[PDB]
Amino acid sequence: ESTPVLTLQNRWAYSARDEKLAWDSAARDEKLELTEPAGLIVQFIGENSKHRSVRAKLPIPKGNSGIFYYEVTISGDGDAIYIGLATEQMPLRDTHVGYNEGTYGYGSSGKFWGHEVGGCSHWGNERPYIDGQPKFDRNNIIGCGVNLKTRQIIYTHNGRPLETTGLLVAESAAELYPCVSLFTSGNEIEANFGTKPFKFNIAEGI
Amino acid sequence: EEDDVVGFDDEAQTVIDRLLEGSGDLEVIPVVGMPGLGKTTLATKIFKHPKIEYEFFTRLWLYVSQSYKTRELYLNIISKFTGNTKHCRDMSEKDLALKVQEILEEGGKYLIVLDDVWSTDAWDRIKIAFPKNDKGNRVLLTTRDHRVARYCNRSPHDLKFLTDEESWILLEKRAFHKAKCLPELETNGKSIARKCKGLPLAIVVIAGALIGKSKTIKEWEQVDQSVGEHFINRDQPNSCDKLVRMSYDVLPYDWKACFLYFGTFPRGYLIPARKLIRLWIAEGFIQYRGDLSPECKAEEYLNELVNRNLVMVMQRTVDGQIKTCRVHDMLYEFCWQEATTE
Ligand SMILES: Nc1ncnc2c1ncn2[C@@H]1O[C@H](COP(=O)(O)OP(=O)(O)O)[C@@H](O)[C@H]1O
Repeated sequence: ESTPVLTLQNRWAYSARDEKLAWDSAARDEKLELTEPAGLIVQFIGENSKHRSVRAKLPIPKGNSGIFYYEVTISGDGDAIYIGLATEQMPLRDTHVGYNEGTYGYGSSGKFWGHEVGGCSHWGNERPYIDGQPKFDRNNIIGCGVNLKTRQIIYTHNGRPLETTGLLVAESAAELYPCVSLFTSGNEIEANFGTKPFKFNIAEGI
Repeated sequence: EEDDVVGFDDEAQTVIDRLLEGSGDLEVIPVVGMPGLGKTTLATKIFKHPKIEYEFFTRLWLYVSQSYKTRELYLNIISKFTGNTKHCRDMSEKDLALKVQEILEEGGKYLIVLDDVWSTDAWDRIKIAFPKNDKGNRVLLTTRDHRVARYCNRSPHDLKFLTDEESWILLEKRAFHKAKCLPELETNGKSIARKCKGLPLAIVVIAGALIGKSKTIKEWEQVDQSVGEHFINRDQPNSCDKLVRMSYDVLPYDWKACFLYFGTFPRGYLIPARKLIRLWIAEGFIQYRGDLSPECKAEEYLNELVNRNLVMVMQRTVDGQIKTCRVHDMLYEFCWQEATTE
């Protein structure tokens, strides 16, 4: 459980089906720009601000061994952002990770989403959230991951691990993919899947 | 204002997709969700959508109140298409229905909006007017009963809530009428928006209260504090009365009476504004104080109750004045309950 299971060659990517339905809608103004061939930097280039999500190419490892983990550095305004793990079915518009069902997320507003634990707050579809978590803005380095053995979700803020005791990811047959949801124009992020050193020391943390 | 519609774009898209998909047979599309979740709002968004105007040229909107009768529905349809209900005023319900069926068989690919469908009984009765002329016809349905939806379609559309962020943007846009929120109120305002949990109606109501409250930090936090986290109770969301009361208590006494007067009409009733003006004058709520003539003072009160959002604008005239108005069925609960106490 303490050995990291890296998806080093993982990158932000819309799938063939995501692009199919994304170009089924004739609106271009609703897209994020990807800094290829790296595809680790994403920029919200829309005029009007709305929830827009992008997912990684590869899903999480499905083993009972080691840790899945990635980090995201925030540039731009850094506000109205949600980082976490989404299903492939998750809409990339008008929803954020964690808000969407079967997904779990950490919001810039300071909320963990999708974690039904005793004493949590219920939102819209009585969607379980846990409020009062650290907010994040520009220049912060946020980690999201899952201990594959205990199934406990892992969040880190600028390399500091956060309270996630009892926050489990469901062991479904469906694959979960790294996902980030931006809102405001000018928001920029850069993803770290292990290509650069993590600020959270996995070796000295798990 | 179409400008004020927030975050329902992919919702509209996914609904338009299901409208465009399907066979030539008549296909019925139910949108479901609790009162105030914005079903009627989304229905209007899709109805006015360019690509829906493109596919379905024959378009019509019908508000099927819980208190609606089938004879009236057929007569409403006939009046819309032909403008001559003379001969149909004494026609039997079947003769009316067959007459509509004729218009629809001659009419092309058509889209019918039925707003606030209350029962499957009503649906099955209404359906008699629609031919299965296999022209790819569609019927858009809004309802508050999940059973009603699932009877029409096994896979109905559950209308989403708003995100914290979407909640804030709607609140700001309604509370400040296109102007931006002052930074000092931002934290309290966002807290307030959050406690709405992403319910459009709750957000719009409280905007009306805040408009009426001074734009001071202390007044907004009073509000934020008084709005407990779980005020919208799943047992009675119809008991958002406390959210309404907060907006209500801010109203001058003159407007309180006018507002509660809505309790004197039937639930969900489509009220012609000019008719209401004259009646408000009759009941003596419009005090001729100063220069203001009673008609101008009545329309000001009306415009103001619309500014407070508590009354919903249903139609505008060519003048840009209010043609017909409605108070939401959840607001009627308050008007009915409070007006039996006062
Ligand atoms: N996407 C939206 N953006 C802004 N306001 C909205 C939105 N959806 C709904 N509303 C507001 O919600 C209020 C109540 O919605 P309504 O359609 O009457 O509820 P329902 O039909 O679900 O009973 C309306 O006054 C409308 O302005």
